[PDB]
This record gives sequence, C-alpha cells and structure tokens, in this order.
Amino acid sequence: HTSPLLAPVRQIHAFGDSYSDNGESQRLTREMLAKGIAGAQALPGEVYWQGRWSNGPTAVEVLARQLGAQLADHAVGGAKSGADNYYGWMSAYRHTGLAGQVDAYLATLDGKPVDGQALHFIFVSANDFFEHEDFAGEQPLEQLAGSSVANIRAAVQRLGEAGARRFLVVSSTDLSVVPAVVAGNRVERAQRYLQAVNASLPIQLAALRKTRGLELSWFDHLTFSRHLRRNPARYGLVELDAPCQPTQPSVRPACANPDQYYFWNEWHPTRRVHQLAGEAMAARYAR
Repeated sequence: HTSPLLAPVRQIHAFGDSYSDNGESQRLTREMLAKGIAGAQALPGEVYWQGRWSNGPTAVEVLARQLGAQLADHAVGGAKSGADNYYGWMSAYRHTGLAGQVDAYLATLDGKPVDGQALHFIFVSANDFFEHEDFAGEQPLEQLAGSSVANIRAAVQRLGEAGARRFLVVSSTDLSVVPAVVAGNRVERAQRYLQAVNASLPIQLAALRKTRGLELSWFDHLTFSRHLRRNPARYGLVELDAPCQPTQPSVRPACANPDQYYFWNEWHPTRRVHQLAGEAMAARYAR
C-alpha cells in the first residue's frame, strides 16, 4: 500500500553527471577551449542534442516538466561523486564533481538563503566506476562503492547544513548493461559495484534524513530499468543493447527509429528512456 504523495515542487536544483546535464559540460568546455586549457575537448560532441549527452532532454528535465517546476541544472557530464571529473584536464579550470557543484551553488547564493522548498536532486556515481576501470584505479570495488556513498551522503549533509530541506537522490543506474561495459567484458564488476552502492546509500540517507529532518526520496533506477528491459514492447522499445548512435571506435550513422532504442551511444540512454525515467521519478510527488 502506497503512502501519501509528497508536496508539490516549484524549483529543482539538480546536481550530477551526463545523465542529468542540460548544457553545462558544453558551456564549460567551450570556455576551457577558449582559454587554451591543456587537453580540453568539445563535450559532448556533434552527435548529441543541444549539449545533452543524449538525443533529447534528460530525466531531470522531464521531471521538472512533469511537476510544474523550474530547473537549475548544475550537473556536468563526466562528474564524479567527489570534487572532480572523469576528464582530469577539467580540474585546472573548475572542480565539476558533485562536491564542486555543491560548493559553487552555495558560493553563488548572493546573500539569499537556500530555498527550503526547492528540491535538491542528486544523480551521480557512474563516473566513479568508469574512471576506476578506464585508468586502473587501485581501490577494490567495494571500497570505491564506499567512497561513492560517503561522497553522496556528504553532499546531502552539506546542502542541508546550508538550509536545503528537500532531496531526491537517484541510485546507481544499471552499469552492468551499458554497451561500453559489455564491450569491456566488465559486467560482473559493474554488478558488484552498483549493488554495493545501492545497498548502502539508502541506509545512509535514511539515517541522515531522520537526523536532519529532511524530506528525502530515493529513486531506484535499477528497479526502473529492470522493469523496462524485461517488458520492452509495453514501452515501445525494440532494441535494448545496440547504441542508436555508435561512437566507438568511431562515429557511424544514427538508427532511424531512436524512440525504440534504449541506448543513444555506448554509455547514455535515449530521450525515450530519459522520458520514462523522469515520469517514474515524478511518481512520488503531487503536481
């Protein structure tokens, strides 16, 4: 039996990675390129929609639309749970991890209080895993998951400390079915990492929510995706594994029927999946 829906939302502040970013990596990398920052690249690239790391609006944009909320989207493609980004070359210019996004949000309030009615949306961790696997990180995966969890708890704590009261925190996605992970033969490692984060993080957040008197909702993206991928015809999906828009090793022409694909490229879902995700995330709130 379901409990009462949460109160409406009129403003979202979103923090996270390329599953949320609605233009920041594009803005920031154009700035870094203009400045001559060593190793900078234009992100996300040419085969993306309006600076999103997809072919359409991300889940949090859909959430905002669903709830009747304005969105300030601080998320940055490549963001890790800590201070920095998968793209190591960004750190000379800006700390664009979750912790750096929180810092910049709290430093730019311009003597206004944090809005106690704004929903602070947090969706991060995938790049902790991708960085670890692509650059031979030394932590055991269980320890990396522990750091990811601690980093996300610290963000909620620091936002609350400053006056935030309302949160939505997204679980790990199912990294084990990401095409780049399958291609890397890293399905078991992704399974282990994501299960450790998703077991531990909601326990840490329930403790913090009670201690600080927060309204905090947990979105289990793994349950969401498992249901989609077990019953794809119900949602009009046909292709669960092939990217619509191949980019690895090189860019190839996009599929003709992207609204029937799960994945846009080798790491990121399509606008259709983002739409279903945003609608599912909106389910806990009254309009």
